Amino acid sequence: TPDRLQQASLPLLSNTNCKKYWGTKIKDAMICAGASGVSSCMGDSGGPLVCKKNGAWTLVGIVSWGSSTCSTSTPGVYARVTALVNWVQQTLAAN
Amino acid sequence: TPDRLQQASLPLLSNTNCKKYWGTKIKDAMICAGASGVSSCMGDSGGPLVCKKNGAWTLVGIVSWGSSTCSTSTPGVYARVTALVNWVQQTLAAN
Amino acid sequence: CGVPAIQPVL
Amino acid sequence: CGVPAIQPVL
Amino acid sequence: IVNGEEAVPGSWPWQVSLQDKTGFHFCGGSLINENWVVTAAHCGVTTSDVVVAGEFDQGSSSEKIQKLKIAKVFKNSKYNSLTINNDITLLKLSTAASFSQTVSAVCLPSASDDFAAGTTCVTTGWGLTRY
Amino acid sequence: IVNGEEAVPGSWPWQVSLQDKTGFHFCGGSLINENWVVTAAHCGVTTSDVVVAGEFDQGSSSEKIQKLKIAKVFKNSKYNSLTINNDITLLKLSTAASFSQTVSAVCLPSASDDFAAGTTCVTTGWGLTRY
Repeated sequence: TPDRLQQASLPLLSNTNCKKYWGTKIKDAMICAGASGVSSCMGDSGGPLVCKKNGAWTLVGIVSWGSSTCSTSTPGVYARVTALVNWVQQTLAAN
Repeated sequence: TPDRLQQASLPLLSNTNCKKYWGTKIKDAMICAGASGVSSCMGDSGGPLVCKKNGAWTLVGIVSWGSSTCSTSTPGVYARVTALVNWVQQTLAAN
Repeated sequence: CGVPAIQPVL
Repeated sequence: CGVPAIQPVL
Repeated sequence: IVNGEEAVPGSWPWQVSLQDKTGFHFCGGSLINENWVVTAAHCGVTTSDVVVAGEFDQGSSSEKIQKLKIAKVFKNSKYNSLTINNDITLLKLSTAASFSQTVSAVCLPSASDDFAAGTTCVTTGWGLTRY
Repeated sequence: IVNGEEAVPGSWPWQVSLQDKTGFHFCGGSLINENWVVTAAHCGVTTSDVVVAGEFDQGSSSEKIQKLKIAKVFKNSKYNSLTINNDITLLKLSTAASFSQTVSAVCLPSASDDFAAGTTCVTTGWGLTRY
């Protein structure tokens, strides 16, 4: 793994189109991005997928799984945060 | 997943031979078995790989990873317990 | 250890 | 949230 | 297990089921004694998870199962999540397992013990049977 | 990250590093506030793990990093380890993070918020750069 922090831009894809690579592995709570010449790889899991909206960065995806090779032509799979935020808001309010 | 417990016999393989499928993914603390018409699959992880020795069953492997399809012609990868037992014996004695 | 009361049937 | 003190350089 | 057979109920007394609070079976484990369970580090067991012993049919309500609480999770610190190497985690139970006819311990081998390639062993569990 | 670029140090203030007691970087995370970190459930975080904030160069000794203890692990109970669906885990820190110029929070979106396919976003981390 590199010792300095790395970054990359990558476009978001629709689940539909994503299923062309992955198929049924893609679930409603998953969001694909990438297949653009970059890719998240091992050790990136749990990290951020952010999108600037209204001037601030907002977490849209959490680094999940993908290509076993980190191929830059396959889309990465990230947890879709929009479908999990009601759980985070409930978890924070309880504890 | 099935609701009743399932079992299967499967032969052990050498790491060398195992590398023919997996290559470098195989580590010294891994042990392959299978490629015999059966395979461990998703949800089997963490479970037992036992071998009868001197009349009793002994844990030789822990269900780890393998084929993304659970192909019965690829060998499964299990944690090699023989290489991790000094850690278990140290963990039990401390706590 | 390793000697179950109900013998596995393989 | 989302507005870092050190602006990311993309 | 793809291509397995149904076990004799209670024949693999050390086999346990890791369930989350939803009651969903997500990993298997083995009892090494009445206070310790060995599983896979990658299973990601937490103390909100529960260990079920002496179970055979997971859709049965008349089985006398033991649901045990998890006190602590010891993931081997040599575990490599990048390669999944050293994929072992121990679980310290809060409540001792009650060893019965259907609840027992597996033996641990010797660091020196030799398992020859070609030897036939057995694996068990409640993993998918088809993909 | 394969094909990424080195970030500007401190430009992704919410980015954290999950290390085991060996000091090995095994997962990334994001700070949502000073007491909560969001990561992947599959990372299998335990309370023996540590969250490192404000770090850029992991081989540097002169950085003023914050090593934070983990009080508790909340894995979403809808998490499916068979499919890796709902792969989110929250971590409650024992010790509040000290928000600085290099330590801040990411915003959470609305369950309703829309991220159109084709939009360009950014991901970060200390994952492999080559395979």
